[PDB]
Order: sequence, then C-alpha cells, then structure tokens
Amino acid sequence: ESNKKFLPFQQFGRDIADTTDAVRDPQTLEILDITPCSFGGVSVITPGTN
Amino acid sequence: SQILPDPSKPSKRSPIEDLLFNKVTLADAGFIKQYGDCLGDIAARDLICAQKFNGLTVLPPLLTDEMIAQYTSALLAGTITSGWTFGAGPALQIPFPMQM
Ligand SMILES: *[C@@H]1O[C@H](CO)[C@@H](O)[C@H](O)[C@H]1NC(C)=O
Repeated sequence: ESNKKFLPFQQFGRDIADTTDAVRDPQTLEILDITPCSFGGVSVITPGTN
Repeated sequence: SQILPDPSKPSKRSPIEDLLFNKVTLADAGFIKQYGDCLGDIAARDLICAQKFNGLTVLPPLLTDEMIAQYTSALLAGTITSGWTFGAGPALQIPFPMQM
C-alpha cells in the first residue's frame, strides 16, 4: 500500500534511476508501491584444501 | 588533559578527537543498511537505497574507531612516559622535564 498523494491526472511514478516504483491499479483506483525482492551477496570462508 | 582519552564518555576519546569526529560528516560508514530499512517506505527515498537496489554496496573497514583510538592512546602514553626509547627497544622511564 502506498502513502503517496497522486494527482487525479497522474498514472505512474518514477524514481531517480528512471524506473517505475509506484503504480495505479486499472480496476480499483488505488496506489501501490513496488519494491525489489530480497537479495544479497554471499562469501565463502575456508582454509586450504590440504 | 586535552589529548589524553576521556574515561567519562563511552567511546573513550579525547576532546580534540571528539571535535574532529563531529566536524567531518560521513554519508555511509559501511554499517548494516538493512533491506528492511529500504522497505520501510517512509516516503523519503534516499540515494543509498537507490544505489543498493542496483548492485552497488559499501564494505566496512577491518579496524574500528575504538581500536585506532587505543593505538593512538598507546602511542601517546609511550611517548610521554619514556620519550624516544620505546621506539628502538624496551621502554625506559625518565622524568618529563629531563626529557624536554
Ligand atoms: C470493473 O469491474 C469490476 C467487476 O465488475 C468492478 O468491481 C469494478 O468496480 C469495475 N471498475 C470500475 C472502474 O468501475
């Protein structure tokens, strides 16, 4: 759910990197926010294989 | 007193070091900028979350500030209680006016 106050003539929301982050549902005039799913980096710690 | 560590404060830093740390403003310290913080959605999207969402990350340094402060305090104590003797071998005691 989005707390942004869209103007009645606006349909999309963009960010700094020019990607859509807020959307309006075509059926119900409701504002939604899109967030990328969880991600991260993995490191492996090991001694020598001998 | 202005350069020795202050035991009253938790981080044990001298007043001059306190002023130096307060003067410099840091953006990201390599701490845990948790994905929960970015998904908090406080309607104020900073540049850090935008950088994180595109594959750019910042790693923390190996040595913390407390360890560097400890090293500085050890150097100060060595140069005050011994002079230049501890830099070439065992530390030898000497009164400060005689050293000066
Ligand atoms: C579109 O149809 C659905 C199902 O009949 C209805 O619930 C919805 O309100 C309609 N959309 C609009 C904008 O009226």
